[PDB]
Amino acid sequence: KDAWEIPRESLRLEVKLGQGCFGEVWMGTWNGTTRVAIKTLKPGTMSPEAFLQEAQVMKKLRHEKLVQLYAVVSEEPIYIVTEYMSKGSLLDFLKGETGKYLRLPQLVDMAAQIASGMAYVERMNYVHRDLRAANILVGENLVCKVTDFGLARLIEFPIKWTAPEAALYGRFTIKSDVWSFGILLTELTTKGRVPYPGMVNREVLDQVERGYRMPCPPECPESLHDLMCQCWRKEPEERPTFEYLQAFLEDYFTSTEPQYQPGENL
Ligand SMILES: COc1cc(Nc2c(C#N)cnc3cc(OCCCN4CCN(C)CC4)c(OC)cc23)c(Cl)cc1Cl
Repeated sequence: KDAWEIPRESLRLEVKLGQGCFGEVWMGTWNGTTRVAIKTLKPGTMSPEAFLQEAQVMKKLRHEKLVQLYAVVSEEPIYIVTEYMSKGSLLDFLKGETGKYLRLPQLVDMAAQIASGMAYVERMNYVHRDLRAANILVGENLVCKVTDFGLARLIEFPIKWTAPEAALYGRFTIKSDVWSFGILLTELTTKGRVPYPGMVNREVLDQVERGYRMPCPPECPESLHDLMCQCWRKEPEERPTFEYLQAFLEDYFTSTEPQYQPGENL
């Protein structure tokens, strides 16, 4: 036990949110004062370690653009508590009612916060391993955060989002992370479409390894799709840092596309 543990009776579960073969996720209150999100366990389903060693990683990380780990409880019902992100994943947010109103500036800006959260991950010497719209959460005012560190390791699998070297040879790096980021940019520019439309896993891996790359999304600026291609370089070390990515996105409409004019969708 560490100073991350709270009583169960501190809490209270209310409205369900998702289910799983891991447990489930609720809106809660904390000590009567704090809307939280609680992630329960189905007591025998996962290890004690397994369900939580994702959140040892969440103790050693702390950034505005990552989701805030609040507390843990470690006898079943076993829980982990976090800040409540009001709009759920970015995937849903992008497919939902509001998605179609989003244009480049809100999208580039969301990519920015994310890049920023990862750029911190980057300098904390870590890799996330499952980066994609659906592991990003949204709050109000278009605030995006990275979460789902359930595979996040210190540097001593969904292939569409995964880097080649990482899928074939288990070579995960912050640079493999950059690869996903680049796919995530295409989610953001398509308003949530699945990568490699009409292609199946083995088709992706085969074509990706042949050097195919997703082409420019409709209405997306070539400068934006170039950045993506930089992220998908066959050579991970030649792939840009997230700190490069963070600043390039933040300064996007001034330094790169000062002449951006809104279109039908973007
Ligand atoms: C607590 O522990 C963990 C929780 C999570 N997942 C979440 C975190 C976190 N973190 C924070 N906030 C969340 C809010 C959610 O729902 C919001 C309501 C959805 N709607 C959108 C549409 N409109 C119209 C109604 C509202 C949600 O379920 C979709 C999951 C959340 C992860 Cl991934 C890992 C750990 Cl360890």
